[PDB]
Amino acid sequence: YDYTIARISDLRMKDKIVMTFILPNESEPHPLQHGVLGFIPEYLVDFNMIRN
Amino acid sequence: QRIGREIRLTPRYRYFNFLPIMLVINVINLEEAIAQRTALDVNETQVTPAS
Repeated sequence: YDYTIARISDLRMKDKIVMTFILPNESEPHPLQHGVLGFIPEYLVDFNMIRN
Repeated sequence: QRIGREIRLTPRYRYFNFLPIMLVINVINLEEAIAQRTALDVNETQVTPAS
């Protein structure tokens, strides 16, 4: 069995362990990965505005 | 309080007229004459006792 260790200092995981099955060979959506993060690249806009 | 790019077009023109001469013709019942048996409006000319 093969494992990958992850860490976050975030608080709600204080002494909390979660574990599940993931696949490290596919980058594409498939019914066999725990979750997929659909990401749209994002850009900013800068302009001058009047408000009240 | 919302911003959006706009294209403004404000024309300024006026039609000036000089010549005080104009000729107009009005035609009516163009439909009917083609549609109807419009024939010679012959002028029977008053040769019998009426004159």
